[PDB]
Amino acid sequence: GTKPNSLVCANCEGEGCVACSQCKGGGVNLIDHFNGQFKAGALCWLCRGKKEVLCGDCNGAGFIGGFLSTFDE
Amino acid sequence: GTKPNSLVCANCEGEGCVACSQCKGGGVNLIDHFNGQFKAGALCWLCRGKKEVLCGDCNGAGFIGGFLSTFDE
Amino acid sequence: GTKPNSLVCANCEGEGCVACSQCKGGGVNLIDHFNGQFKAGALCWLCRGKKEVLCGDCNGAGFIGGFLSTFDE
Amino acid sequence: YRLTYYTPDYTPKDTDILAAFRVTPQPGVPFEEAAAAVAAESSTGTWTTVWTDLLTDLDRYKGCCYDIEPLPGEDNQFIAYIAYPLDLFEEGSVTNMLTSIVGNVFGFKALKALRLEDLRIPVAYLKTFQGPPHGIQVERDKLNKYGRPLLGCTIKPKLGLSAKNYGRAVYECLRGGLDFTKDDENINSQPFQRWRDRFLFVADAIHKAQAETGEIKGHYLNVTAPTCEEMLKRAEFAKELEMPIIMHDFLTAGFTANTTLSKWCRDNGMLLHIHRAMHAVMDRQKNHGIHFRVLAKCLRMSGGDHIHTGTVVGKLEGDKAVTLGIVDLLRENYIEQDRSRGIYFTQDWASMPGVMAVASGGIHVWHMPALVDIFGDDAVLQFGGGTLGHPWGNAAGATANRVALEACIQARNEGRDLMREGGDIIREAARWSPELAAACELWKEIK
Amino acid sequence: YRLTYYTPDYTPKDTDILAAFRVTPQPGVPFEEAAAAVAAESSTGTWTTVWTDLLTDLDRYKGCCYDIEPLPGEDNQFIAYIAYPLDLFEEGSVTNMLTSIVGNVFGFKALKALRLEDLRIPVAYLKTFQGPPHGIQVERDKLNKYGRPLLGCTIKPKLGLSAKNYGRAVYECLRGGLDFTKDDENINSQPFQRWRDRFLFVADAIHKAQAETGEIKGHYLNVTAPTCEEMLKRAEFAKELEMPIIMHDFLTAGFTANTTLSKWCRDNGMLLHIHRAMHAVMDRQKNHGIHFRVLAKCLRMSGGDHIHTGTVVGKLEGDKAVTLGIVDLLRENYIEQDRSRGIYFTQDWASMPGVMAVASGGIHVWHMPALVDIFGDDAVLQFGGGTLGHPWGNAAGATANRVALEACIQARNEGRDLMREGGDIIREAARWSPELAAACELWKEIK
Amino acid sequence: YRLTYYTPDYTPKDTDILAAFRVTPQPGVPFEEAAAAVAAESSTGTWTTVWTDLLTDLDRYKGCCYDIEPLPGEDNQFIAYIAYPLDLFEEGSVTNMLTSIVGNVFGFKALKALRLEDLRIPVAYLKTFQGPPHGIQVER
Amino acid sequence: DKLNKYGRPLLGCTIKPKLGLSAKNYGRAVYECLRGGLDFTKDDENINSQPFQRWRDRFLFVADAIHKAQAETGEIKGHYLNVTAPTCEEMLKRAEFAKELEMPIIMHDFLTAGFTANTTLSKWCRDNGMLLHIHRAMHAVMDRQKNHGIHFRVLAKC
Ligand SMILES: [Zn+2]
Ligand SMILES: [Zn+2]
Ligand SMILES: [Zn+2]
Ligand SMILES: [Zn+2]
Ligand SMILES: [Zn+2]
Ligand SMILES: [Zn+2]
Repeated sequence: GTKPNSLVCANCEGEGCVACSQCKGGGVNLIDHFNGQFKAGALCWLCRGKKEVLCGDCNGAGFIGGFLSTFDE
Repeated sequence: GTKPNSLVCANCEGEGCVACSQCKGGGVNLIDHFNGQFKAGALCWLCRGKKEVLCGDCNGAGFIGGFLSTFDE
Repeated sequence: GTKPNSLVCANCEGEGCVACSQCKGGGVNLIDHFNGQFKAGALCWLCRGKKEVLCGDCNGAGFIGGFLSTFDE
Repeated sequence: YRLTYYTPDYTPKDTDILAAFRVTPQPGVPFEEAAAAVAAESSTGTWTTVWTDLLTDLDRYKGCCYDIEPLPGEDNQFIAYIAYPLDLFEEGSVTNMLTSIVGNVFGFKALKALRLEDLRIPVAYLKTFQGPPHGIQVERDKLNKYGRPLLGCTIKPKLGLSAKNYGRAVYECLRGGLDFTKDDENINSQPFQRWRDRFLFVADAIHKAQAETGEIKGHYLNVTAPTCEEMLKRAEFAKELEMPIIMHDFLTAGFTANTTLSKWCRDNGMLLHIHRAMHAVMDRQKNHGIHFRVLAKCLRMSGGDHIHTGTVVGKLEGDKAVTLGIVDLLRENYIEQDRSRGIYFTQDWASMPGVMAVASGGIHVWHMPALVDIFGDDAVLQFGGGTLGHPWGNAAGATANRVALEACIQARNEGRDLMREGGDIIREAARWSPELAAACELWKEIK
Repeated sequence: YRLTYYTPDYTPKDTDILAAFRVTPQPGVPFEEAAAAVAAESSTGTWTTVWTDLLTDLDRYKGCCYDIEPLPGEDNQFIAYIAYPLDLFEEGSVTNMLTSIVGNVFGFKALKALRLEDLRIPVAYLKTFQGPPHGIQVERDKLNKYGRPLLGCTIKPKLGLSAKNYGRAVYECLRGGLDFTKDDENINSQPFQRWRDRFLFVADAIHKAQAETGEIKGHYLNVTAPTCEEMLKRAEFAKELEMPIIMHDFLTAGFTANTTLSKWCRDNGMLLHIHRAMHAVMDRQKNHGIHFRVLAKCLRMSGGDHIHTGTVVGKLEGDKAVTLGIVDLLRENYIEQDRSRGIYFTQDWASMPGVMAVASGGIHVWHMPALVDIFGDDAVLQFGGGTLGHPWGNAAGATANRVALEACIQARNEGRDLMREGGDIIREAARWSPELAAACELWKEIK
Repeated sequence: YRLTYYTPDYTPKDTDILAAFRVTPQPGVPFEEAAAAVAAESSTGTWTTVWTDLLTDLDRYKGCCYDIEPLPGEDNQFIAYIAYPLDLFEEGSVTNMLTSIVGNVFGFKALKALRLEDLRIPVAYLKTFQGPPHGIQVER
Repeated sequence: DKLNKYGRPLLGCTIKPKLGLSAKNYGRAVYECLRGGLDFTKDDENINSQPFQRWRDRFLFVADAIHKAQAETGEIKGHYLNVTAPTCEEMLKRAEFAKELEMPIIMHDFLTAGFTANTTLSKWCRDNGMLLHIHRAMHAVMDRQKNHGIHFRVLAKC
């Protein structure tokens, strides 16, 4: 989760989201994903044009330890 | 109802059930019944494979004298 | 209040009461007190014959740090 | 000097309340003096018979330390086990139980620190409490959901939304296949969103999602309030709307208010979800406070149908075992003494019903097989980001979570090992669910 | 990365609620991140605009750290000053205020410890609260007692007595010279003594002691109960007997119950003595929990006419000055910021009436001059052993305390120094009072 | 046949309600059978597992005779000592206690007569009752 | 008239011995008995409110069983829900919830509860249109022995 000597989320650098790995930040498909149901070129199948998705390590908190990122208790 | 010098049900001998008279323990119809509404070889018409039914004399009590086997008052 | 390496009250040694210092154990006055108000030979002016009084350092607790023997907070 | 409050030959009665204190005395003080005085300070306030002799029944209503148990790391600490007679306590009152036992001792200056690890609530005392309004069995019958844990979602952080926009989020999560949604614990009634408007729009959301899905839905409407009158007025309106479930903050509101609501819920067939805000003020530090397992027992007695227990994914060893002792302590009828899981006393609950364990925090679809394996069926899995962060929206996040759960339940029943085949089980489901496939990109599988 | 939740430029608004957290972060974590995380965790739960962007008013309902103050003690300890906007909190609810601020942050894993030292309650939020049912001025008018502190005695340890025997003890203390007696906090209603029986005999003791002395008498009857219904039923019966005062345990019962009782007291003209059982569970340890001054502020807001503050006799420097900081915060209308007395924020009470400070514990006649000088008139001096321990009985012990108080009041009016001439003041009065002379032989003068 | 409702090895729990019935059985009826039937009739109404098997917790809510004690005279009386679990009874309801324990057995045709001599009310059940409004001490 | 059943006796079934079942499992039994053609079902007289089954839960699922069975058959169904209780307050509280669920009938143990309780509940039943099935638990304590006690015909008159 965290960076060295810190509580900020390392995966997103405290921003809470990351670049979408499927469109690679462009907001457009590159491959015929799933049998050309989501065909290449058009809207990203995952992010749907938003070019960014929620960071999985902190769930959008931007830091580790709190309720939104960590297990209860 | 009862056995000699006892209050246990003579029909089931305290068990509360008896062997199925129709299939004789087999769990299957030996003949057809009700113009072949229940066919021979299939699951017994009475017990449906369980090979026992409730004892009627004690209604599963195993003894005679109580509310489950006897009339009111 | 406490004894060395201990929490028992030093003044009473955990009994919660001490010898009456006025009658000195005797239960009866030795000298007059209060300008002849309590006479010599009569019942002790302080303990009234009981020969012991409450231990002031622990207020009868036998130990120090508790609500009975300590300031609040 | 013999210590009458340290009585190591005393056998506890089945009617006694027993406490297990982690005592950190001042350096130089022997363990026996400390144990005696903790028994005295949680009780009469005296070792002596000076005040006692002035009474009728004398030292009868006293606590006594009946066992001492030193710990590795031993200059520090021991566990003092103390017994109190049943007569000391008002019937049905957690409030008075806490006041009597933990009212002063924590401020005892002869100690550096002190922590109540556990209580043994005796059967005879437990029969004076209602316990949970419904509990696990009765709830499942009211909801008609079996063979699986329930799924929930905290609408958070969405503080400042209209009651209608909040209601829209509620609708979507439920429609998408979750069983429950939850009010933000901070939301009671404020300028940005007044309570009666939230209840109305949450109700519309429930009826609509239930109508379209054919499955009973609920939302833990927060009735926590400044006063008992306002707490009940809010509970009554949820009842008027035919809501199946409400929530309450048992510590910040308090046990007197909670026991009232617990009784009202029994009386009106209302499920009660218990949030535990402020618990960490007391239960975090390991040498001072009250361990959560005591608060969890107190709450079971006061009454709650759900409660947050602590969430654990790992190998059920050490501090993960502590969490599962609490879970057993909340759900089971009989929990055997077991020090490796922090259970200091055998606890018979005498048919007082069990409470659903709420697993919450930063959970997501990859955690599903582990959670199902560890908690089993009688639990509520509360997703936060794990639903709402889904890049196709709330309903699709819910659908992903529901599809992941049903896949784990089918695998469990088949015979498969959820712990080591959990990754395979999710990916197999994600071939047939576009919504699950999208979730499996955001969150990363655990080793 | 810029931290949006740490804004050192920010000037607090006069409507903001301000918190002073003593943060002990995990080693390696720089103070600014910790400060910004605490601000987020006690608030939205996030630094980012991700969840925020999916709402209407966005980051409006966020807390932010506006100042950091490193301390010399230990290092890895600083005060984070955090501001919260007025719209966050529900009107008139201590329950919601605590839930919002202290609901989660104490469990935050990036910290080792955390403590809420102070809160600045804004004038605009204070006007949503009733405050004390009566307070200092109005109480003195109902009792008709002026120019001195009030004397009281806790009937303890006398647990196990009949209602009648318990009442005989109340009669003697009151008849002997005290104004008040106090229920054992552990007594609510138990097999050995049921509440209705106690209330009856206490009422007999009052009327009788009042009739014989000609001064108004009171006994703080403990209405603390399992349920709000039972709490108010007991309060109603105390009103029915024409009792001037009742007691409540605010932490073990809870704020929701307490705010109900405070409203009921205002409506029915009943004085309300607040006992603070279990406070040490949170307020003892210096690095984790909630300082009592925060709980004392909350209690003034929810409401109470008397409250325990802690008792001090010495030089009023350091830890003793902290105690008087709390006294000022409960009594005064305006308290200047003062770090040497633990007052982290200026507090304007906006004419919410002040609370009587109760000094308790092991105090006795020799402390009387010190107690008068340090606490002044607006205080209750609660004696335990100092009254009941007198060898001639409860009445004589009460007489000894009254004569010691009256001596100090006359010395004070003559311009004498109560601090250095305290012993002389008491010994002088001991010439004339055999009860006081007898008390002076049990308890020892302080240097 | 083994009688499951006569268990002389059973030691009563402190939470159990215990009854002492003076049983006068019909001539010919052995004491063991009479006592097991008095146990069943103040309880499940059965000795068997036929009806019980069609339930969840089964014979958990059964009464049982844990001791028989023949009595002097030629009326053939004994004391059936019977234990009932705490869960059978509504908290604070004498009405339900009598309903459960003495509801049917007094009309059991396998006996001539029957008398409830005593009940051991367990402490856990007593805590669900107010008891006297005041009692001796408070009245005085 | 209330039930629309004439020219025959009515059939009932006591759900007994099924002590310890869930309220929902108890209510599945009630549903089947009615659906199959009986007019009434009856609460176990021993069941009031207990740890294994609380009264409000039993009353709820029994009411489902009636509505569902009444719908599918077109005949009026009923279940004597047991309102026998520790106090008059608790008894009427239960009767009221039966009235609230539109239930045509309830039951009461008149001897163990008593005649002061029963007369209260009888008047309540007149006021609320509720049918009252009286169970007679404990009758054999007084009416068995032919030389001492009270014959049942007197307790039937009363
Ligand atoms: Zn991140
Ligand atoms: Zn994309
Ligand atoms: Zn048979
Ligand atoms: Zn057959
Ligand atoms: Zn001493
Ligand atoms: Zn003397």
